[PDB]
Amino acid sequence: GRRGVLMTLLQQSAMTLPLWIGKPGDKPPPLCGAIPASGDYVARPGDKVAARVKAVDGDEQWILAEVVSYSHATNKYEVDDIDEEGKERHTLSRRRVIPLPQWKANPETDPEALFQKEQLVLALYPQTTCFYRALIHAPPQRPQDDYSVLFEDTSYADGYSPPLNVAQRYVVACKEPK
Amino acid sequence: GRRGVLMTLLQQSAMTLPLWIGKPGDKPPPLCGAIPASGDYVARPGDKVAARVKAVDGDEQWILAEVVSYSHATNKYEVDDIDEEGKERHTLSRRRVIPLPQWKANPETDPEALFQKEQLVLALYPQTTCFYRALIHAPPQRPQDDYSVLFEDTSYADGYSPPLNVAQRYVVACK
Amino acid sequence: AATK
Amino acid sequence: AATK
Repeated sequence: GRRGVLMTLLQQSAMTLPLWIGKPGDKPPPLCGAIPASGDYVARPGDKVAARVKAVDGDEQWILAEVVSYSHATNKYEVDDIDEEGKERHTLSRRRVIPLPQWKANPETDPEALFQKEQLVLALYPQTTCFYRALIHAPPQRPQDDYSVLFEDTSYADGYSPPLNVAQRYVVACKEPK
Repeated sequence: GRRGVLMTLLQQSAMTLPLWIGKPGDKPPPLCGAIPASGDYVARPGDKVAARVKAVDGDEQWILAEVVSYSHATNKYEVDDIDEEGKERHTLSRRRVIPLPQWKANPETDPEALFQKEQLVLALYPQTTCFYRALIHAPPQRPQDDYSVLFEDTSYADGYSPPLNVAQRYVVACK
Repeated sequence: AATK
Repeated sequence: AATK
C-alpha cells in the first residue's frame, strides 16, 4: 500500500545520496556524512531533515520531514511530515531540526566524516519514518554500506536491539535526551 | 621549574572550563563536551586546540596549543605551543587542528554530550602536553570529575594502560 | 509519521 | 611540548 511504497522511496533516497569526492589535504564539507551543519545554517525547501515534533500531550518524537520554508523573524521552519498523511505540516524552532547529510562519506577516503563505534546517534528505525536513540555498532567499511546500530529498546533485558542496518542518510547527531 | 609551571597552567585551564548550564528545552552547544564543532568552524585567537605538528625529523604528534590567527587567504591557522620551550609558531591546515571543548558537559543534566564508554578518543596523557589514542573507560559522574581512559600502550601485554584520569578540556574525538 |  |  502507501506505506510500502514510501519505504521503497526512502530506501531509494538513501541509495542515490551522492558520495563526497574531496581532493588531497582537505576537510569534508558540512553535511558530508557525520560532519555537522555550518553554525548558522538554514536548510533549503525540499531538503530532508530530522524534525522534533511535540505532540499535543507533550510527547516528543524526532521524525523524517521535508523543509517547506524558514523565517529569520521567528527563527522557525515549516516542515512536512514525509508520510504526507492527513495534516503533514509543522511549524517549529530551528533547534528542533537537524538537516540530513547531503553526501555519503566514503569510508576509504573520509573516515573522519563517519560516526564511530559506540557513538550515541539518532537513527531512523527500519521500516519507520521516526528517529530514535542508538549506539553505533559499526561504521560502513565500503562506500555503499549502512551503519550497523544498536537501538535503545527496553523490550530486551539489556536494553538494546540486535545490530540493525541504517543508511548514512538516516543517521544524525543525537540531539535527544534519555 | 618549567615543568611544574607547565603542569600548573595545564591543570588550571582544565578547571576553569565553564560548565554548560541550560534550561529546559536547551540543547548543549557545539564544543560543549563531546559535541563536535560546526562544519566550517574556525577557532578564535586565544582558543585552545589539539594540533597535529610534524617535528623537524618528521615525527607526528597532537600537541596542546593555542590559536594565534587564521588566514582566509590560505585557509591556515597559526598556533602557539602552550609550552614556553615550544618556540615555533606552526602553520597548519584545518585538518591538523581540533578545537578543544569550550564547556564541560554536566553528567547530571546533559549526559548525551559526554563520550560513551569504549569510544575511541584523543586524550592528553598525564604529565605531558600531547594527545594520544585512548578508549573511554568511564565518563565523569559529577561535573567536577575527569574522564577515566585506557590509553593504547604497547608496553602492556593487552595493549592498554590502566585507567588514567583526563579532564573534559583534554578529550576530543579520534580521528 | 510511521512509528515503531 | 612535553611528550610521552
